[PDB]
Amino acid sequence: EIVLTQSPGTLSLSPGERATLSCRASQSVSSSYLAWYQQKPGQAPRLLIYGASSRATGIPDRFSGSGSGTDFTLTISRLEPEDFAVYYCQQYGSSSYTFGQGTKLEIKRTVAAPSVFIFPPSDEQLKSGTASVVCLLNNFYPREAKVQWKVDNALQSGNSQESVTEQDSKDSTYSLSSTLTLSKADYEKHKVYACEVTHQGLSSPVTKSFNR
Amino acid sequence: QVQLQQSGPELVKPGASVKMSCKASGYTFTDYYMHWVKQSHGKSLEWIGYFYPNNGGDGYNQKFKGKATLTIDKSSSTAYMELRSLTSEDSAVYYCARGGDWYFDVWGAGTTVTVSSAKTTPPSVYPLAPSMVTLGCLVKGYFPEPVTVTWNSGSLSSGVHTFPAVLESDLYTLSSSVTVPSSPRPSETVTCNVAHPASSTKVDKKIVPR
Amino acid sequence: ETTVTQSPASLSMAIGEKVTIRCITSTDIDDDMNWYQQKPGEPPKLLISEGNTLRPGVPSRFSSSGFDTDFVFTIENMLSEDAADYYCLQSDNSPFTFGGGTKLQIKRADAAPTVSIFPPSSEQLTSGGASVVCFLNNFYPKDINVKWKIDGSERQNGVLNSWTDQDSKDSTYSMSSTLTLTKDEYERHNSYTCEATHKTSTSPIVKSFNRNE
Amino acid sequence: QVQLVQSGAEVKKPGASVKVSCKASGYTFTSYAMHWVRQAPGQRLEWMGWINAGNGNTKYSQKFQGRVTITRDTSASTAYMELSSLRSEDTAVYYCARVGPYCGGDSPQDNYYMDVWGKGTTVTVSSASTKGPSVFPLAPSSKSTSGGTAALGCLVKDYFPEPVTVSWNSGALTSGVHTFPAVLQSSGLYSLSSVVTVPSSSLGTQTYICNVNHKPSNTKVDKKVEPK
Ligand SMILES: [Cl-]
Ligand SMILES: [Cl-]
Ligand SMILES: [Cl-]
Ligand SMILES: [Cl-]
Ligand SMILES: [Cl-]
Ligand SMILES: [Cl-]
Ligand SMILES: [Cl-]
Ligand SMILES: [Cl-]
Ligand SMILES: [Cl-]
Ligand SMILES: [Cl-]
Ligand SMILES: [Cl-]
Ligand SMILES: [Cl-]
Ligand SMILES: [Cl-]
Ligand SMILES: [N+]
Ligand SMILES: [N+]
Ligand SMILES: [N+]
Ligand SMILES: [N+]
Ligand SMILES: [N+]
Ligand SMILES: [N+]
Ligand SMILES: [N+]
Ligand SMILES: [N+]
Ligand SMILES: [N+]
Ligand SMILES: [N+]
Ligand SMILES: [N+]
Ligand SMILES: [N+]
Ligand SMILES: [N+]
Ligand SMILES: [N+]
Ligand SMILES: [N+]
Ligand SMILES: [N+]
Ligand SMILES: [N+]
Ligand SMILES: [N+]
Repeated sequence: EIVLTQSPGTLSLSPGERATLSCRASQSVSSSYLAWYQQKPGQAPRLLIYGASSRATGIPDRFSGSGSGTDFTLTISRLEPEDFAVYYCQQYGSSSYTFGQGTKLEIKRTVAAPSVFIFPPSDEQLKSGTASVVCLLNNFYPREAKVQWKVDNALQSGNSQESVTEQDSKDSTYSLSSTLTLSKADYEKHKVYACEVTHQGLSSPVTKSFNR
Repeated sequence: QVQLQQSGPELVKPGASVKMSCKASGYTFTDYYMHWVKQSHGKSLEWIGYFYPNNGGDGYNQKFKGKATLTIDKSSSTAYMELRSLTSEDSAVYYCARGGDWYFDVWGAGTTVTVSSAKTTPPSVYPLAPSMVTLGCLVKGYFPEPVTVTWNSGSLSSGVHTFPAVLESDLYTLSSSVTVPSSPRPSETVTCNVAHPASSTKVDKKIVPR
Repeated sequence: ETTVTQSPASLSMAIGEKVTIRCITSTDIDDDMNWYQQKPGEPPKLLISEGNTLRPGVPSRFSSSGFDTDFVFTIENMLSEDAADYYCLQSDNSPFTFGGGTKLQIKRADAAPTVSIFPPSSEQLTSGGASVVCFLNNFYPKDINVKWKIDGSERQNGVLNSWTDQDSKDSTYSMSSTLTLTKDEYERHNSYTCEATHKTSTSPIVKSFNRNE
Repeated sequence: QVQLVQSGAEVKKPGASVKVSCKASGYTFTSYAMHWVRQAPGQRLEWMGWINAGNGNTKYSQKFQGRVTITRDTSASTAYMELSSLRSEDTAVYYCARVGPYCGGDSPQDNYYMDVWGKGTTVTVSSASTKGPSVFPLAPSSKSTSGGTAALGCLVKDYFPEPVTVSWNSGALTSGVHTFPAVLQSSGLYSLSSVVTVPSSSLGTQTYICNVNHKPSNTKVDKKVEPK
């Protein structure tokens, strides 16, 4: 299959710096039919570059494209505040029109370890069938973090969704909310419930826990 | 009934040029792509280019850049392809085919192009007479291809065998047999109708015994 | 350019059996593979288009599957009418490239040729030439030889042969052998013999005529 | 000025069909092709198919070949996209995008980049109907404190269709509030948590109430989060 592998996954930079985004195709792209797209949080995509090096109508001159064949490069000379979004590369030389997984452009800041908080289920929801345990990773940077649930030191799997807030518009940190959902019976049958976190800002994986 | 009507066969001197046509009917000519394909004798197919009247644009295969030039006449719903500075390798069958868009759904009959210094020559038809009888026609010494052969203006479609022509000294020789019961012939007429559109010749040879 | 590699170049299969052709591509073409059938003297006929789409009017015996770089075309319960050439076509990227082609032949019971020999006509003799035409019609397999003999001795010079494609009905073949001579070279001999050796009979099928009739 | 107007958001039960539309405005509708793209939340863009607005000839993706259909009504200057046999993973935003102008070239894809996009249509696949949320408190405990700061919140569970608007103290509390995006659960119901950090000192004296609105189900709920 054709694969457009963009690197890096997330590019952390400060306004007024040179941002370089890479796109690598698993098969040669003929005639440089490579396009770049910008997608702001919660908005539709917008065309940046077409033909791998031609700005579309309305794009500032700080955006530039280059490359051919296998490797392509989007470059932004001086980053403006509005330019912090996601960027996708697309090949339209074949009738698959494949996109890259995307590269996120965020604000650079110092590492901030997460402040972990665990919330045991409220007895108010026990009369339903389920018991939802909530674990909160508050104001941390970078966004990469691994959250594991342990009931009786047994790692749970396929039963705990999560969610992340947009990069804070003031302190440029993130916050995550992981929710383990058990059944009434499953919850009353066990004792300890732990929320283990792994983050770059911690020398050791922190672990918050409680017991009925 | 969508159908594409191409021009007849052409004999081109080496280094000269030819321009064939492809008249469309049964659909809006301007609303579909028109693709041109080449098929050399006993070989696979090869995409030459396309022309899209909607955007008035076109595009060629690199193999044919500088050899093919595609145009159209919207008033007459006709597409044209010009081939320039032809050599013996350029000689083949050239098809026009409607695009769907970038695959070809409806093909034309095909235009036969021959690139040679030899001059056009009409065929000489010679009868071949001897429970069930077999007759034939020998179409000898013609050029260029093709020739179409029928029997009784087509009424004798079954039991016919028309054989591929053989090329000797810049002349083609073709043969066609036909088998009928022993009643219709000699009792009734059995004629072979030969047509050489390259020399605009139509011969009718009636097979009789001696 | 996207290279399409079609295989096999040819294959023989009986009537009710199953045919299977494949085309491998140099690049990923999604499922933009098209399949054509071409019979002698006709243009290619589209049978299947992008997405394994069987065109209207095409029998359901034809289907196809595949994507990326590996595509296959199959005919279930084949028939005598399916004897033809088959080409695959990629419509994913330009230039649109065809496959090498596959010639499909029926496999049937052997059949002996119906040999018929014809003396030259007065029309050709008056023109100064003489052609002895022999017709070997409706036989199988296609393997067959033709010996010419003048007054009892074999002759190989001045002989031109040609075969037809497999008949759509009885799945047989036919051939025409022509012996071309000078008028006076022809007038200097009496008996002309068209000899046909086929797998259907150890003794050859002979057809002759003397120039005294 | 070129504008693409897509239809409104839709909700379909699994196995049903959805038909999204896309109207064009400031150009010759028939002289351009119309791509159709979708994007699952948090994942990449994925192309589905384009149609030639001039003659209706289409091109699909091998991933949707069997169940996607793109048509057009040329009088209305509108394109359509139908998707059948909807699964849970078909929930996504569906975009239409016009190709660029033709400026020559040899390949007919010289201008097949997505030039102008529509704002998008959200399609949600779920067997659930309109239902209001269940609000449970995330009480502040010894396990939710860090020094002088304590964390509490509300868990807005099992509602459909989104959105809900969560506020605290009727909007009088904003600093330290983190309302997370909604999560579509196995049951096909949304669920989100809203947390807020406050001084643990001023915890027994201040009243913290979360206010969740769900106008789809015509519902408001006020939950007092109290330390247990
Ligand atoms: Cl524009
Ligand atoms: Cl994460
Ligand atoms: Cl467990
Ligand atoms: Cl036709
Ligand atoms: Cl019609
Ligand atoms: Cl008789
Ligand atoms: Cl006569
Ligand atoms: Cl694909
Ligand atoms: Cl002699
Ligand atoms: Cl609609
Ligand atoms: Cl190209
Ligand atoms: Cl406590
Ligand atoms: Cl209180
Ligand atoms: N390649
Ligand atoms: N409670
Ligand atoms: N050209
Ligand atoms: N041109
Ligand atoms: N050549
Ligand atoms: N030819
Ligand atoms: N005539
Ligand atoms: N005649
Ligand atoms: N094969
Ligand atoms: N057929
Ligand atoms: N291409
Ligand atoms: N809906
Ligand atoms: N719908
Ligand atoms: N336009
Ligand atoms: N429609
Ligand atoms: N083009
Ligand atoms: N406790
Ligand atoms: N606790």
